[PDB]
Formats: sequence, C-alpha cells, structure tokens
Amino acid sequence: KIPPRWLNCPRRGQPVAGRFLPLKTMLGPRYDSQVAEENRFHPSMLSNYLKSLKVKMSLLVDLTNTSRFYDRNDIEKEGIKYIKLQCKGHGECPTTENTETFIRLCERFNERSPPELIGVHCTHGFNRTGFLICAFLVEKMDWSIEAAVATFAQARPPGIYKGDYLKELFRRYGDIEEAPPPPVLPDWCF
Ligand SMILES: [Mg+2]
Repeated sequence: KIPPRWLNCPRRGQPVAGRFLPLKTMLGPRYDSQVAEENRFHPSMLSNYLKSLKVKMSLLVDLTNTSRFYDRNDIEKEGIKYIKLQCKGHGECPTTENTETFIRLCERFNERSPPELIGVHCTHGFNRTGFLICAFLVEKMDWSIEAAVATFAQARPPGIYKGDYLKELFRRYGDIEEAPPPPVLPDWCF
C-alpha cells in the first residue's frame, strides 16, 4: 500500500546550502493503480526535471530502509549514484554512526565542478532527511545548528517536526535547553 500522508506531501523542498535537495520517496509505476496521474512521482519525473534545468544530481541517498517503493536502476541508469543508507529504526533519530556514514559518503561528492546536487529522501522527506542534512551542515560546512534547522524549516516546510529530533540535534551541536519545540503542522498533514 502507498505510504500514509504521502499524496499531499510536496515532492521536493528547495535546495539547502546550495547542495542538498530534500525529497519525499519516489513511487514507481508499480503504484500507478493507487496514485492518480496528478500525484505521481516516478523516478523519471525527478530526472526529467533536473534535465530541464541543466542540473545534475551526483548522488541520491535513500534513507527508507526498504526497496519496495521504486527501482534503484531508474536512478542509476541516469548516471546518478544511488545509496541505501540504513538508519536506526523504532522511530529513534539517526545514531552518531549513521551521521558519520552520511557525512563520509556526502563529502566524496559535495565538491564537484560543475556543481551538482545530492538528493536525500526518507519516506516523507522531513525528519531523517532534515536531521542528516543539518548534521552535515554543522559538522562539515561550519554552520550553526540554529541556522541549519531554520534553513531546513524554510526550504522544506515545516522542517523537522519530531521534537526528539530537534532536541538531539541541539544536544549534539548546541545547547539542548535552547532546542525549539516542534512546529505546529499545516492542515494537509492529516
Ligand atoms: Mg520502469
């Protein structure tokens, strides 16, 4: 069955720090009977959009822990590197090991010229996706965690919305006492 709350979720956010493109998961043609034409998001739709802007994606990081949504070959056949990065389950935020894995991978690709984007997606494109992007911005790009979280909230509204995720990012990179409460969600979520 298609994931819950996916149909109304925007396919992509704005790019973050000129490098990361946050996305919800694509769903291949296997789900066409459950998804109306206007709401589809096959992998081809992402690559055709990038081609239309003369933009290349160097790497797509899939944080879903499943291969049931789309065919990784639809990404790889276009010359985009595909990585399935398994993250801590049970609703917990990504571990320090997961974040190191993500940073080790993305640092091999973030400095290409000409510039290319790194796509990042979980099922919906907000919590695991925003957590790992923020961790990279702080650890490798020297942004403050306040700036990272606020930029991700404006690029992919409403941003990270699990309060435990926000608190863990501030415990790791700032002052846990200053972590913001989760945002109030928009009506489309439910
Ligand atoms: Mg096909």
